[PDB]
Amino acid sequence: GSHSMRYFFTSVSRPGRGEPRFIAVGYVDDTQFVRFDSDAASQRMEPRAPWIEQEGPEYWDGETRKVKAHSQTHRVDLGTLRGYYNQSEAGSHTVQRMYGCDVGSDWRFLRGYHQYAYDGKDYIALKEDLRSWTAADMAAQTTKHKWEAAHVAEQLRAYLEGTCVEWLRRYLENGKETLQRTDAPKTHMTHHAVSDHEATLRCWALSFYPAEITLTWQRDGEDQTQDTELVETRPAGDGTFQKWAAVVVPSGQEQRYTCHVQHEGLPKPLTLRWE
Amino acid sequence: MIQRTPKIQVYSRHPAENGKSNFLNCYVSGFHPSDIEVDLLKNGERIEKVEHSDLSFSKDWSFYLLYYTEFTPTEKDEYACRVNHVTLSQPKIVKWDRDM
Amino acid sequence: GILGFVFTL
Repeated sequence: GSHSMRYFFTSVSRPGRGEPRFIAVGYVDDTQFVRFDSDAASQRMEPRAPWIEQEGPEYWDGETRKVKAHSQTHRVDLGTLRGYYNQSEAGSHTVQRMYGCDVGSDWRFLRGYHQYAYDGKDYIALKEDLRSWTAADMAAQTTKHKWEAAHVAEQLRAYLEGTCVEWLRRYLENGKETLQRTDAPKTHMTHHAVSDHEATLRCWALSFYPAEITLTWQRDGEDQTQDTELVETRPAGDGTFQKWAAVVVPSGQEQRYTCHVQHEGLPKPLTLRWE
Repeated sequence: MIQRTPKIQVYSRHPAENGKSNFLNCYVSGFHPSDIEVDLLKNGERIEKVEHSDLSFSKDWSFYLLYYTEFTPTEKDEYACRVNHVTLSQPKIVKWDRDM
Repeated sequence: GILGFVFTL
């Protein structure tokens, strides 16, 4: 089906504590495959997935050279923004940037992204047309004008529609074992009395990939949206994900409740019932 | 400026079975800014050999990290995750419950 | 693979 490649950059100023921190990570779908950390000893882009380790030194040296240029650029940006917002030299601030591409189930370019945040708020974003910018405030409108005058969107468009998707397709094929797979959730229910007249039923989805999943509880086929505790989908640490959904049920009424699990790795959506 | 409090989940990679090797995880997510302190505790004491994932963030810009360590659960050993962040007045301790 | 050109805000 559909796939994505995304890169995430975080730059954090550390006044009087030396150079800003810079962390870059890259993902294909929900699988991280590279990292760079300004504070690490290697000062190189590093593999974080087995399939990318097969790329040669030209790849690693190239990604290293380019990610260092990204780092330097963000070091500059932190100073620029401080100026734009008339902020003290003393405070720590954060620049984030994300960019990448989606391809559809045909593996052709579908969508491109390129956006920045400053101190956790949208700053500037390339619009879906890959030709125009959304500037979040007055400061960002300065950047927007500058990038319009330098024709940055055109250069980004060419990467997002071209080279980005070419990389993505290469990685999908090279890491086919890791990337073109689904791991179906292993499911189970637990039951725990909360009192003499109540029990929590918890529906578990474990060891699944990709992260996208829907866990829902029904009582007599009616969705219990407002009464379900749903935890954020969380990484197992091995490349798979976990999630649970619970309802507190009147003891004796277990048989009324069904948990429904939808996941790409499933032949059919699953229905679990206690008993 | 924006400050978002970490969500905290403490859990094992695989189902806990006493005497069987596993990983203890503490997943912190939804937070901003990125400076955060996370410890894994065994019977109240800091575990020394703790790694974490590379800082990344969600579509809404909030950060997430997985902290983890190899461990072998037993019946008696208690585990917890202890998190501090600008949004917390004191460290938040979340206990591991082997069915959560 | 990442962008091969950079630009400042």
